[PDB]
Amino acid sequence: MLGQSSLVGYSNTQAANRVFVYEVSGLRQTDANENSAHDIRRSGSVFIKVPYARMNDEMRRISRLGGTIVNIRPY
Amino acid sequence: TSLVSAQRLGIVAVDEAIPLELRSRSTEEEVDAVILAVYRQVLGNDHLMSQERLTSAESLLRGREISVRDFVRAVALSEVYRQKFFHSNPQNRFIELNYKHLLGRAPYDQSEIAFHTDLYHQGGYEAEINSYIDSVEYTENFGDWVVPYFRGFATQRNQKTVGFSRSFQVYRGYATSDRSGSRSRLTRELARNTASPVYAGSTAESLRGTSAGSRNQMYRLQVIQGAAGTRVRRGKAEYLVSYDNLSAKLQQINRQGDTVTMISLA
Amino acid sequence: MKTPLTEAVSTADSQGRFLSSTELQIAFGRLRQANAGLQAAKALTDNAQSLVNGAAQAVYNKFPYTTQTQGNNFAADQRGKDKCARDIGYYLRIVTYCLVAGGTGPLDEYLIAGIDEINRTFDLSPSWYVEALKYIKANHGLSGDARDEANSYLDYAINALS
Amino acid sequence: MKTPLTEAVSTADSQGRFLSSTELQIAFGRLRQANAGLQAAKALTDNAQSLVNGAAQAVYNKFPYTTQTQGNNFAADQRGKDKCARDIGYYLRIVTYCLVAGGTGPLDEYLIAGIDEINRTFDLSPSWYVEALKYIKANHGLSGDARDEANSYLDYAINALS
Amino acid sequence: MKTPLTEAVSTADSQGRFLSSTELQIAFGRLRQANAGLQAAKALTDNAQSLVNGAAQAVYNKFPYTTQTQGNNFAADQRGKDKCARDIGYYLRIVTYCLVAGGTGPLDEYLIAGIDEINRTFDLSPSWYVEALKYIKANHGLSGDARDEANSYLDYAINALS
Amino acid sequence: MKTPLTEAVSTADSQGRFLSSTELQIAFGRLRQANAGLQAAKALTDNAQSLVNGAAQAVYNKFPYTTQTQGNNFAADQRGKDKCARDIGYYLRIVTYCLVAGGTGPLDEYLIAGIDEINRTFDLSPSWYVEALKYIKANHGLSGDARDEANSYLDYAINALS
Amino acid sequence: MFDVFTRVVSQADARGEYLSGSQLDALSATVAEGNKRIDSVNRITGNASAIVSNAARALFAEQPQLIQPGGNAYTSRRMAACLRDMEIILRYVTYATFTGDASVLEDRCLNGLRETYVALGVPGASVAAGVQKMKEAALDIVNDPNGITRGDCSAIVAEIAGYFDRAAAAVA
Amino acid sequence: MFDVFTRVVSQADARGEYLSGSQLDALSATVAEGNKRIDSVNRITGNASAIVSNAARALFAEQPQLIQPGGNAYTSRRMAACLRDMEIILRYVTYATFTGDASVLEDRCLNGLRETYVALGVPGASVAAGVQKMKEAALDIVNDPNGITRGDCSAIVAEIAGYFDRAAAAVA
Amino acid sequence: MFDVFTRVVSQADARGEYLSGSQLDALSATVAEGNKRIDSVNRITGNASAIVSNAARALFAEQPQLIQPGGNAYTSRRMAACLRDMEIILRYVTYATFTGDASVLEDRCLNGLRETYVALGVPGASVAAGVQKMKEAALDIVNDPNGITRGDCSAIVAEIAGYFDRAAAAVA
Ligand SMILES: *[C@@H](C)[C@H]1/C(=C/c2[nH]c(/C=C3N=C(/C=C4\NC(=O)C(CC)=C4C)C(C)=C\3CCC(=O)O)c(CCC(=O)O)c2C)NC(=O)[C@@H]1C
Ligand SMILES: *[C@H](C)[C@H]1/C(=C/c2[nH]c(/C=C3N=C(/C=C4\NC(=O)C(CC)=C4C)C(C)=C\3CCC(=O)O)c(CCC(=O)O)c2C)NC(=O)[C@@H]1C
Ligand SMILES: *[C@H](C)[C@H]1/C(=C/c2[nH]c(/C=C3N=C(/C=C4\NC(=O)C(CC)=C4C)C(C)=C\3CCC(=O)O)c(CCC(=O)O)c2C)NC(=O)[C@@H]1C
Ligand SMILES: *[C@H](C)[C@H]1/C(=C/c2[nH]c(/C=C3N=C(/C=C4\NC(=O)C(CC)=C4C)C(C)=C\3CCC(=O)O)c(CCC(=O)O)c2C)NC(=O)[C@@H]1C
Ligand SMILES: *[C@H](C)[C@H]1/C(=C/c2[nH]c(/C=C3N=C(/C=C4\NC(=O)C(CC)=C4C)C(C)=C\3CCC(=O)O)c(CCC(=O)O)c2C)NC(=O)[C@@H]1C
Ligand SMILES: *[C@H](C)[C@H]1/C(=C/c2[nH]c(/C=C3N=C(/C=C4\NC(=O)C(CC)=C4C)C(C)=C\3CCC(=O)O)c(CCC(=O)O)c2C)NC(=O)[C@@H]1C
Ligand SMILES: *[C@H](C)[C@H]1/C(=C/c2[nH]c(/C=C3N=C(/C=C4\NC(=O)C(CC)=C4C)C(C)=C\3CCC(=O)O)c(CCC(=O)O)c2C)NC(=O)[C@@H]1C
Ligand SMILES: *[C@H](C)[C@H]1/C(=C/c2[nH]c(/C=C3N=C(/C=C4\NC(=O)C(CC)=C4C)C(C)=C\3CCC(=O)O)c(CCC(=O)O)c2C)NC(=O)[C@@H]1C
Ligand SMILES: *[C@H](C)[C@H]1/C(=C/c2[nH]c(/C=C3N=C(/C=C4\NC(=O)C(CC)=C4C)C(C)=C\3CCC(=O)O)c(CCC(=O)O)c2C)NC(=O)[C@@H]1C
Ligand SMILES: *[C@H](C)[C@H]1/C(=C/c2[nH]c(/C=C3N=C(/C=C4\NC(=O)C(CC)=C4C)C(C)=C\3CCC(=O)O)c(CCC(=O)O)c2C)NC(=O)[C@@H]1C
Ligand SMILES: *[C@H](C)[C@H]1/C(=C/c2[nH]c(/C=C3N=C(/C=C4\NC(=O)C(CC)=C4C)C(C)=C\3CCC(=O)O)c(CCC(=O)O)c2C)NC(=O)[C@@H]1C
Ligand SMILES: *[C@H](C)[C@H]1/C(=C/c2[nH]c(/C=C3N=C(/C=C4\NC(=O)C(CC)=C4C)C(C)=C\3CCC(=O)O)c(CCC(=O)O)c2C)NC(=O)[C@@H]1C
Repeated sequence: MLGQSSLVGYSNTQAANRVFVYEVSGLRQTDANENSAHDIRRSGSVFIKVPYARMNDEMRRISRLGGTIVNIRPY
Repeated sequence: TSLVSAQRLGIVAVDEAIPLELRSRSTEEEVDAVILAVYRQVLGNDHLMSQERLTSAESLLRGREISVRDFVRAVALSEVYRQKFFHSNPQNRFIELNYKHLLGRAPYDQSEIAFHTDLYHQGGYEAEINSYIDSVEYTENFGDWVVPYFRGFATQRNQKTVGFSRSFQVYRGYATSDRSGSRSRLTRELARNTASPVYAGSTAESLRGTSAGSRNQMYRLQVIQGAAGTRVRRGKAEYLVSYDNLSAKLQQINRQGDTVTMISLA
Repeated sequence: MKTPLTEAVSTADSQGRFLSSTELQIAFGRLRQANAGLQAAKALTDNAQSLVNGAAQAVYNKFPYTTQTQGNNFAADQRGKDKCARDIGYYLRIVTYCLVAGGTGPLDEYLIAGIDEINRTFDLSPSWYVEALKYIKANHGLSGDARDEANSYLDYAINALS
Repeated sequence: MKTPLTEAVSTADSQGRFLSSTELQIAFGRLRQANAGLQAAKALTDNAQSLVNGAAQAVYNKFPYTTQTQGNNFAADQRGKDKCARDIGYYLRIVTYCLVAGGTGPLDEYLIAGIDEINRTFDLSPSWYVEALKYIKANHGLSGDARDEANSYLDYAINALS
Repeated sequence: MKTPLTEAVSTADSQGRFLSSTELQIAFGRLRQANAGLQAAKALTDNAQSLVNGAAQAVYNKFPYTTQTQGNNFAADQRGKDKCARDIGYYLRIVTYCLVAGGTGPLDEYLIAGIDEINRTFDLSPSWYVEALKYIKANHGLSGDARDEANSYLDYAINALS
Repeated sequence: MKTPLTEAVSTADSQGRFLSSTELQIAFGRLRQANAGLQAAKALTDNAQSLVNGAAQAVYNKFPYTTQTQGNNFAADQRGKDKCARDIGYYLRIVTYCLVAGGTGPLDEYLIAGIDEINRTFDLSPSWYVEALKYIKANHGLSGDARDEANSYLDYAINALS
Repeated sequence: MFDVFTRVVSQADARGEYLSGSQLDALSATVAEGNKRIDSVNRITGNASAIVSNAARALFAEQPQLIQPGGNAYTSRRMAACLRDMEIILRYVTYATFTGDASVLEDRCLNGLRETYVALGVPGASVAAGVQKMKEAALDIVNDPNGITRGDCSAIVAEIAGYFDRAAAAVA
Repeated sequence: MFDVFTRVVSQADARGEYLSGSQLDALSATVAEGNKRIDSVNRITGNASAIVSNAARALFAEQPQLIQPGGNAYTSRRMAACLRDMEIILRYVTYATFTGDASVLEDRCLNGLRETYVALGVPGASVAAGVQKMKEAALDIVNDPNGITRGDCSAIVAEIAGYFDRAAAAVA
Repeated sequence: MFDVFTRVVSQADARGEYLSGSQLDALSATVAEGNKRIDSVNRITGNASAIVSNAARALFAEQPQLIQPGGNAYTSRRMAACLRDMEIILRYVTYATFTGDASVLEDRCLNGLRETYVALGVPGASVAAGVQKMKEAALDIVNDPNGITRGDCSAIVAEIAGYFDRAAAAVA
């Protein structure tokens, strides 16, 4: 489980030096992503590594696209 | 666009470009191509030295530790990106470079300049850069796995028409890069919500005949003029002059207090 | 936290680089400043109670209405005074942390980030804390490098507040 | 450029921040180092011609084939020897620039970036230049902080070439 | 791997398209080339040992210093010679793989990517391997389509090394 | 547009590489196919009017309602019939372009991209054009590689329409 | 992904020796079969819309609960998604036939498909039934003797049948 | 950006010769001036909010038309952008003071600011007046004699004054 | 990230108490070792390529199975990846030596490396052995009394030894 070196921004906030793994399921075609140029490849459990400072953004992104955050684990 | 306008505008390669998606179980050469595409487009087609390569970021991309979007973000936040696009550039030029590199388009509004300026002033370079990559626009166009590509030459949803025209001010050709501190070409255009005529590829050239001088070269002078003589009919003016009359035309424009916006070979 | 040593490492890691002579010079500068910072922190924490009490009293004198009008955000009652003295102690303690660390990192980490929306939420004027920090500046009695570094951190808090 | 002052301002500007005590300590380390760095640069400058000739001869001694086999990439003829002496002079001159600037920034921008493509295209062995740098490091006749800073730049180039 | 069939499918899949006459012509070109490529791989395999020893000996002749200079990267002792023959055997074997696959895919997958880091780290000059590949191209003794395809892979490896 | 030669070059260019044996085999496949494609285009060109008229007549026979229902999208009057013969001629002419080019690139660039919303906005049934293409498939009288390539373009259009 | 040649190349490189004469002769036999491989790919591609549409129609005639309201193929979006899925599976089966290896089919099509359908509630058994119907239509199109140079195409048909069964087994 | 050292280095590299003795002594003289340079940077930084607010207050006092409705500093966002511009100019002046070179101020702040202002209608002359207010406010702060070791800071004061004037000239 | 100062700061802030005299004295002792710490970082950095390359060659001298075909270090890309990893571990050890705290090496390089190496099939024991070889080379170079003001560097060498053991234990 690597990634924290590049995921955590170069800002030296101790709060920001924390990454978390999101497990997302059911990434469906919804009205929110009708004009998505790319196509969904997997609707099962996908793992997204999110730094602390972007956890606000990512979960919103997951929630607009119908994905279900089933688990969140410290990295 | 179609071929007939594409050759004239010099955007044939952009039109025929295919989005590059890192699929699951990709081989080594696919990751190599994806890394190369990200370096080409995020760093604005510079000759990237091997010593400037992000060895750890591309290792995480290779080993499936991070997504293409994360690798794009790592390149955008890297000191290499800072050096060639941020530390020696004005803020407005810097964010149009961000729009070109990260979203593949030109800025649409002066409010987008007002945004990312306050955001820089409050939250630093990192928050300002993360605004583009975490934006709704980045998610529907590129997602987590598609290398960003230039989209300003094609009709997008929730797009202003000026974007297409302004695209030619930020994309100067296939063999061009964003390397030289330079000021934005879109400053006055964005601030006053205007559009500039597109002079790209073969669009800039005009007929010469016998009117051009000794060396058969015409120059187009786009100027902003007011009444300082004869009546001025338009605020914007375009002058086509030969090389032999270029200095004289420039000097009489200067003594009338007219502001020269652009000079191009026609 | 933002400190000379960690910022040097973070920017070297951003470039995938070993620590060159530039980072070594940053560490040398940190070493030059470190003894004064440690001596300033010790001196500040010795009479921290007197400094906090005097700073709280200075705020009360500069802003008498804080001790008079009723309200959750005012120090009219003992609860408000205890909350106020605890806040001044928070400011002074994090300043000593900044002196120890060698940068404004503890202030940014623990105090500065989010202070304005705390002040807006709880209707605390930043001018109160500015007066407290001004008293701490005027009565710490430090000299030389220790005085300059402690005042830089105190002025950083003041500039962030105002 | 990788120099402490530009580094400090780059970090602050990227953060959109004023120069805090962290940046001041960076300047203090730069100031503590600069005179030794400047006189190392002058010591290297005054002995530059002899150092380059001696470094060139050491490379020719360790790799005798470079002075015998014909080829554009070798120093068999006087043209190749001039190219070799010019290259070693380039290494020494940008090293003095590093000492003046207080960091590896001159080496990165002028010499390190893209040197691998150069040595591959014109089939120049980087080991030759490593030997030249080792001679310069062993014969610059510096001491103390001057030696330490100069050796760091020379070893930075050595590590870059290998 | 960079083979014609996989590239055709890759470009078809990137557009989400079925295989059309363009991809069918790619396979037809692959079929035209495959038998010549296959006896070439067979001929190279049948003469692999003599070619590898001859290429190694050619490198030792063109660069005598590698035969008698002490060092881990040189072939002065048997250890370094074995390593050299093993490297040349790697080159020849992957070239046969390229002939079988019909593209530079095996060379890219197994040898080309990361070769310059290896050469820099272990101080091995690519000129040695260029001469070995030159010997292979001059003495493998193929003709026609087999020779042209084999020469293309050997020249591809030579160009990557230089 | 999509041809074996152009796609080979674009794939190589996106990877920043020279054309290797893979692209050479692609060109060889193009050469093997090209003579048959050219004479198939010649045969379709010579018989263009009979093929266009017979296909148009066949569409009218299988869809008689198009010949007596009034409307802009139908061929009840001469103007509708003129548009229909021109449309089928467009299909046949672009198919000859594909045979010349060696790929569906002419079909994609000139006809296929945007064909569906044209049929939707002008209320043109794609089944009409499918029957026209089926007549051309059954009556072109080509053989061998010519028949195979030409039919691949025709039913590529059929698949895009259906 | 691998093709028929790169598969044995990768196996040989991991083992660390040259391709044996038997492997080279086997690949030559593959080259001999290559013309029939290209013809099969072309025949399936030329009837791609017909294969997908006819198989979908058969899959909805029997098993009508898919297209009944509340079924997984009900509504235009889900029905279009179902048709796109059948076309995608057929397209990757042609890819595997073209390459001679199933790696493209496994890695780029079937990887995570079962988990995707379990998470969407797509009845993967019904998808497998539709894939079998596509298989039988594709096989009788490939084995169509008229209008083509007669020959034994049993081996290429078996390879295509194996790819179809592999897709059906992955989704089921 | 360049600092006081890298500026000499870049010129020398372009000329392709070592720094002469005189250039080395000039840089050494800059080094001996370093503590006062750091003190001036620290003093302007420590009073930066006061500098910006007092200069802005004085500027709006003598130019009531900036804050008059319809004026360019009217509305909260424009006024906040105005205060941000003052703070930005002051910050790059401190950066220029710290580096001993004006490149960071020129490249990041002043390059394009004039025509940005002209395009947007921000009165550059009023910006110049505000910068001039920060000028003397910061020069009194840098030259304040109490609580510091005594010495001649006239050269540093002249350099900081030059940065402020360069900014004032660029915006107008 | 933490350095030697911010680590005790974080502990003190969590307890909400000022640093005691003993903690400040320990930090003062750290400052007294600062020159030696900078020397150790400088010496490892100036010999980074030699340490990594010699250790890798020794690591392939014994345990030959890594570089035989089919081995993990076989092929150029995987050899380059192995060499890269040795340099990365060494680089983060120098970061830890520089900061005086092990947070940078653990958070950015060590945490999650064992599972990553297991998923790739990278032998954790062999890469731990390479780290042990890098340990021995770096400690000899740091403990080199030639060309340096001779002194007692036992404390900084023990810290470096601890960082190398931390790297080896986290990767195995
Ligand atoms: C164990 C690490 C070894 C060791 C070290 C040691 N060093 C010093 C003192 C100094 N070392 C430096 C270092 C540098 N000066 C520079 O300009 C640079 C480049 C940026 C470096 C790395 C300095 C400034 C000093 C202080 C002055 C001096 O030269 O003495 C000591 C002395 C005690 C002290 O810590 O100050 C020691 C012990 N000595 C050994 O024997 C080990 C092999
Ligand atoms: C039809 C009446 C005439 C015509 C049209 C035509 N337009 C284009 C191309 C473009 N049209 C636009 C316009 C917009 N894009 C937007 O997002 C918006 C809404 C805000 C507008 C108004 C743009 C930007 C383009 C170029 C990019 C793109 O094509 O997507 C074409 C194609 C030109 C080509 O060569 O491809 C055509 C044909 N042409 C006629 O002859 C009619 C008179
Ligand atoms: C060499 C014969 C001469 C020379 C060359 C030189 N070029 C640049 C910089 C660039 N070169 C290009 C060109 C391309 N990039 C592409 O992607 C394409 C393919 C479509 C082309 C043709 C570009 C865009 C640049 C911009 C910078 C970049 O890094 O990409 C330089 C560098 C200049 C500088 O570093 O400032 C140089 C030196 N210079 C000579 O003196 C020779 C005559
Ligand atoms: C004293 C200067 C004036 C004053 C004080 C006062 N403060 C509060 C409440 C809070 N103070 C804080 C501040 C901090 N908490 C932290 O964690 C830190 C950073 C480490 C700081 C600086 C917070 C968050 C609050 C609200 C939550 C809490 O009560 O702990 C109060 C109470 C206000 C209320 O609504 O309860 C008061 C009275 N008030 C005065 O009149 C003094 C002049
Ligand atoms: C010039 C505008 C004014 C002035 C300055 C001045 N300062 C010094 C000397 C020092 N100043 C410092 C500064 C700091 N020490 C710290 O710890 C920090 C905070 C982190 C700072 C900013 C230092 C280290 C010195 C040297 C030691 C000493 O204090 O003597 C001088 C003396 C000459 C010198 O260059 O050292 C001067 C002249 N003096 C004035 O009168 C001006 C108003
Ligand atoms: C000397 C140690 C050995 C040697 C030298 C040699 N070098 C070249 C050619 C070039 N050297 C460079 C290097 C640089 N140019 C720069 O601008 C810098 C950075 C400041 C460096 C390090 C370059 C670019 C070239 C090629 C272009 C040129 O001709 O200058 C040659 C000639 C190669 C050729 O084919 O002409 C030689 C001979 N040769 C030896 O045998 C020594 C052991
Ligand atoms: C022979 C032409 C010259 C020579 C050879 C030599 N090579 C090494 C060491 C290595 N060679 C490689 C190369 C590869 N490994 C691979 O897996 C592949 C791709 C399939 C290649 C091309 C590598 C990685 C090494 C280092 C690791 C290892 O020991 O295997 C050496 C020994 C170097 C050392 O330090 O011991 C030698 C001697 N030497 C000559 O003098 C010849 C002219
Ligand atoms: C014939 C099979 C049936 C038929 C034909 C018919 N077509 C139109 C109108 C158009 N046809 C096209 C098609 C193309 N234009 C192109 O540029 C190309 C690609 C090169 C194609 C395939 C278009 C765009 C139109 C609309 C514009 C135009 O009129 O040209 C009509 C008239 C529809 C109308 O409203 O004008 C008709 C009648 N009609 C039948 O009944 C046949 C069965
Ligand atoms: C049709 C035979 C059956 C059926 C299908 C059905 N599928 C989906 C949704 C998805 N199918 C996929 C699969 C893929 N997408 C790809 O790009 C590839 C290549 C890797 C494959 C194999 C995916 C990812 C989805 C979800 C996202 C998307 O739709 O793009 C649906 C829609 C489910 C929903 O609720 O939207 C349906 C209906 N359903 C049946 O009843 C048939 C048996
Ligand atoms: C097998 C399932 C069926 C079959 C096939 C078959 N085909 C051939 C031979 C050829 N087929 C082609 C194909 C094409 N030529 C083109 O131009 C195109 C478009 C790009 C295609 C698809 C070619 C070139 C040949 C060779 C020449 C010829 O026309 O014969 C054979 C003969 C053996 C061989 O391997 O070549 C066979 C057996 N025949 C059946 O009966 C099956 C139903
Ligand atoms: C205040 C003293 C005067 C004033 C200011 C004012 N400025 C703007 C707008 C901008 N200012 C800048 C300048 C910068 N932004 C940066 O990030 C940098 C540093 C790298 C600089 C130098 C820019 C780019 C803008 C435009 C974008 C933005 O809106 O932020 C405004 C707003 C103008 C408008 O809203 O149209 C104002 C008000 N105005 C006065 O009247 C004072 C004299
Ligand atoms: C060398 C001593 C041993 C060895 C190494 C080896 N590692 C990989 C692959 C990876 N290593 C990493 C680790 C990191 N990448 C980073 O950026 C950092 C810092 C955050 C670390 C610690 C990763 C992420 C990978 C995967 C990506 C990649 O492959 O580059 C390989 C290659 C494995 C493969 O190609 O499948 C190898 C060979 N192998 C040995 O045998 C030695 C014991």
